[PDB]
Amino acid sequence: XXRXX
Amino acid sequence: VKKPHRYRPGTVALREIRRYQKSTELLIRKLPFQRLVREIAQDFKTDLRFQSSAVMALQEASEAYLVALFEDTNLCAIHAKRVTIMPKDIQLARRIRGERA
Amino acid sequence: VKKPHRYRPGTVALREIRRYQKSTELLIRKLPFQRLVREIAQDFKTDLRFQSSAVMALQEASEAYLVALFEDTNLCAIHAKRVTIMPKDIQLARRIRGERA
Amino acid sequence: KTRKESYAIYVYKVLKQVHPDTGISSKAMSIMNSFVNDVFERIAGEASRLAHYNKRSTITSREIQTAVRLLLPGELAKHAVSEGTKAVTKYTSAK
Amino acid sequence: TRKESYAIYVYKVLKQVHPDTGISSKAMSIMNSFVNDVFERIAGEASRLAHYNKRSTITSREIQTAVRLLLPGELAKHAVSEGTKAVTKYTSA
Amino acid sequence: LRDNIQGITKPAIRRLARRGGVKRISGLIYEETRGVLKVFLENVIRDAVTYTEHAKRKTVTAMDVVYALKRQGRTLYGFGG
Amino acid sequence: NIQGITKPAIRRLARRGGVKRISGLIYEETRGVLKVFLENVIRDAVTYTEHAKRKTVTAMDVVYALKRQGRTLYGFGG
Amino acid sequence: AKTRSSRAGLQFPVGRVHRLLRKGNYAERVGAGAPVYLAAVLEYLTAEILELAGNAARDNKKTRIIPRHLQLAVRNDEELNKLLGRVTIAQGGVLPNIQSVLLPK
Amino acid sequence: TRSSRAGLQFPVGRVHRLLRKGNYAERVGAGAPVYLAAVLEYLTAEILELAGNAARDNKKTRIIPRHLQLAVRNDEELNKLLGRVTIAQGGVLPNIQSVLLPK
Repeated sequence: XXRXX
Repeated sequence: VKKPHRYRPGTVALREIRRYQKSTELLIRKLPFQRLVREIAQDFKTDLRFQSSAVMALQEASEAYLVALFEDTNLCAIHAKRVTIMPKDIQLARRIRGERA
Repeated sequence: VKKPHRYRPGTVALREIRRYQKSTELLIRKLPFQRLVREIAQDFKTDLRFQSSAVMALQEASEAYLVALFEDTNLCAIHAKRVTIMPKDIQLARRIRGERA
Repeated sequence: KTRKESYAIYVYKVLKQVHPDTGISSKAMSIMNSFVNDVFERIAGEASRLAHYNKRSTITSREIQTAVRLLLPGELAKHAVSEGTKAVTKYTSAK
Repeated sequence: TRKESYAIYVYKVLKQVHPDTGISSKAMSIMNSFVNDVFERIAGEASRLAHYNKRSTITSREIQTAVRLLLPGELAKHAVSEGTKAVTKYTSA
Repeated sequence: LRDNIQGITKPAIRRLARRGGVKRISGLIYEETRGVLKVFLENVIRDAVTYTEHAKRKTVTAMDVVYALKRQGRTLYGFGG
Repeated sequence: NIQGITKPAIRRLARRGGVKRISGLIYEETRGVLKVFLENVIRDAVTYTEHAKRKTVTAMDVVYALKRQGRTLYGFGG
Repeated sequence: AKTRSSRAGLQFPVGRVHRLLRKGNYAERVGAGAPVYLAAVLEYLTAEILELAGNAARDNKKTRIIPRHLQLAVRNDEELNKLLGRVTIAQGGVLPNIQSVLLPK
Repeated sequence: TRSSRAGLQFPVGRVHRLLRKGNYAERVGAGAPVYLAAVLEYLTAEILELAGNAARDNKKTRIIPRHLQLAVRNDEELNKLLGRVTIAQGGVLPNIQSVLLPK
């Protein structure tokens, strides 16, 4: 899903 | 007491296949496709202008891609011992092509 | 009286699928593939030498390509309501990929 | 003995950044180096094509940014652009 | 302003192949695009070949190898023959 | 602009299928084809608008579309390039 | 020599591909397909080695040949 | 003869090809024979496509080559169709073919 | 150095040299190498984060090509990026079609 950094 | 001249199902389909493989004019209507192109582009940048040539290029590319996809789809439908193309056929064509994951 | 433990057909096939999707070693024996590569090359140029890494790279690329082809072939066979892959499945996969004309 | 260059040390530094207690094998390091070279070539070639299309003789950070936005998918492109802009600003801050 | 193209050269080739045959503007544009595309392909492959061999110059040998890689069998053979003959004629003159 | 994907009517998809050599078309094919077309146009116009923005233009030129298609591996002849 | 690609080896490749049941004729078809693929890749590799005026085909030649066909390979000094 | 094409006996521009090779960022230096070779190859391919396109135009009793004829020429030729396998020709259309199973019996 | 001046681990100097010698354009801007090095470092960091995750799931402290393949193919975006790439000694993701499973 959406990445952290 | 007369009956009209109804062609057997599949005859006019073949006539249309011949007619549309013989010709080259674009099959999608121009204004609806232009409106679709602008609507899709509205999600990437607002107040965009399109050269008429740009919309025509997009239409040619899209129609060619769809025709090739339908050729592959027909090949898969025939592979399944069918004559009718079904959404599963399009999905298999795209999956093998590498487009769909 | 006595009876062997023969697994129902299709079970060892699943066990092998699991075993070979879990591993990474090359599935073609090195030496026969190396001989095949040398024979194919000798058509294009005579008295050719091959770096060991060159043959290894050829084997890796070939095995990866064949595995992807068999994945598409299996998808094609399943599309035909079958479970066995048959040469027409490979032919359809290659035709849709764009490899075979 | 020829002096061959690679990204091994920088890949290792990034790895120790993200996974301090984790090593990497020679084969995996070679794969990572190949990946870095491939991405470098893709982005640089797309930037060169962008500069040529615009009749521009210089590859600037803007060309790299647009090449990245073209090549990488959505979230990857977003985060790569963020990191690139961060690095460029931090660079221009110092001299 | 000046928009360069391959229109005149493709027309010369056409009249040398089919002297009584014309070409439409759209077909002209398609042929020009095709020439540009093949130019880009061959030139890019030659550039890659020069880079791979740590070579700074694109010679006729690089173009020949790029043609051999890019084109299929018979097309590659005939293109190589034409290129070598043209280079030989150029060197003689 | 709202609900313009339905502007790709059923007969238009029928014509495209016929040019593809299709004799019989399932009823569900039209919506699937519309979805596929939307995905393709999204992928192309994204790159076209990226090229337009890089050139600092408000107008998407045919050459931007041609570059986008060439990038995706669908080189198009007849519109420059 | 092409028969050196044995039936069990193609079985293993099919299994790694997720194939449960394999027809009898799949083996000859697979041998033909592999032969075509190797022909293309080795032709490009040998072209690269000839252009470099070398009698040895290096892994880099194979990697470049694969990259040409859109089959980039990692792990051999790409 | 002044023009480099005349020296090479070509219809394509050797000078223009050389200039493009130089202003294309392909390499630091460009050999003297590379433009001649590339111009010859481009001329050969153009003639090869135009021969078949003109044949197709003649088959249609048409004096002028239109994109349809170029498409027919490219797609009916195995090698050329392989060269332009991933190319779309605007207004090209498709090769007329219908799968056998779809025909009546 | 210039990497430290930009807070990067990857070499801005080497990237600048490769951009200049790669025949990409006549001149290379000052921020282009920094931007490109930042992007490359970010992508390697992402790949390595996922690969180390996979190695931990396998109870291994060293990343091997199998872990790189797992990280790339499991992740949608990386797999799309490396779509036409084959990773040596990577294998494939365990995947068996539903119809093939026993009933």
